[PDB]
Amino acid sequence: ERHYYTYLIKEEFANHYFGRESVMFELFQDYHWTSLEKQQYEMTEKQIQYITQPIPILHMHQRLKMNLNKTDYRQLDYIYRIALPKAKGHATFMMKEHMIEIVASGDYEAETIFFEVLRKVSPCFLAMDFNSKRYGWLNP
Amino acid sequence: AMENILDLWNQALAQIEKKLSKPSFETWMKSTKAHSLQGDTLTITAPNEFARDWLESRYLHLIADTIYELTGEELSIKFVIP
Repeated sequence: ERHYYTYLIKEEFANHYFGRESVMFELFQDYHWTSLEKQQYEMTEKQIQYITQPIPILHMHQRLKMNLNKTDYRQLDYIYRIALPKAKGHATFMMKEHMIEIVASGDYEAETIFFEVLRKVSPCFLAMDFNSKRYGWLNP
Repeated sequence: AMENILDLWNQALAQIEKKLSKPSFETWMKSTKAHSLQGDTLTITAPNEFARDWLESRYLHLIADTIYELTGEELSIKFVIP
């Protein structure tokens, strides 16, 4: 099972941390996981808010519904859930505020369906799995 | 003096607050603290490495300008973490 936290990074910070994306991964991992003193956590949260963009919810909804048409999917407001053809896998997409969360199982096609919509919306999505230490840009 | 560097940094933050947007001031500047002034070097404590890096990269000129406007002197600005 894969679990990605995906943020839309501002251009200025993407550029600044080009070739140093591990530092952004560590910032995000500190917010989601690391046991930080309350004040360190609050600074980290403020920083994350600053360097990221709000998810364009209505734009995402439109693009998702077009791409998933006649796929095994359902929508529950900001949650999309899909099952791949021929029983090959499953994935959940959740969008809220500045964060997208994806959970996937089976073939890597499962998350790829969502990543393909995202990468056509912007080159600036950074997807990170804090369980497996897999992270990177969704490259168009 | 110990109280004197606090005064200088508080004055510089108050001027910086009149220059920057609220999100930039609150995110990057507001939690900084004076650490030391020795020779030509003013050392400022940033709350974490991420902040240290961005302050060094983006705000050193602004801080140096602010200190120059307040004192008439050029101070080298350095950032450390706790």
